Amino acid sequence: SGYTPDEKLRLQQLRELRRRWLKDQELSPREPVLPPR
Amino acid sequence: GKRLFIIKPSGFYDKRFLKLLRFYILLTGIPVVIGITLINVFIGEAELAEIPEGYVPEHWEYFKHPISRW
Repeated sequence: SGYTPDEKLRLQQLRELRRRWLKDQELSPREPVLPPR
Repeated sequence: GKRLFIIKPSGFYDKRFLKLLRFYILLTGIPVVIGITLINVFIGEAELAEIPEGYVPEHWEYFKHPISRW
C-alpha cells in the first residue's frame, strides 16, 4: 500500500519547507555587491 | 537568470595568509635580488691570477664572488 496519512502530512510539510528554503537560495539582482577594485 | 548561491567555506583567511606570506617574502626578496644584480654587474667577479713572489694573500683572497669574500 501507499503512505499512511501521518507520513503524507509529514512529507507535505517537509516538501513545503524544502521548497521555501530552495527559493530563498536565489540571488538578488544587486548581488554580489562587488567592491570598487 | 536563475543564479543560485554557492555555499563554500570561508576563503578569506587562507587568501589573507597567502598574501601576507608573499608580501613578507618579497619585502626582502626584491632588494636582495636587486643588490645581487648590482653586485654582479658593477663590482663583478674576481679573476684567477698567480701569486706574486714574496706576497702572502689574506684568507679571503682565495674566493671569486664578492659576497663570498665578504
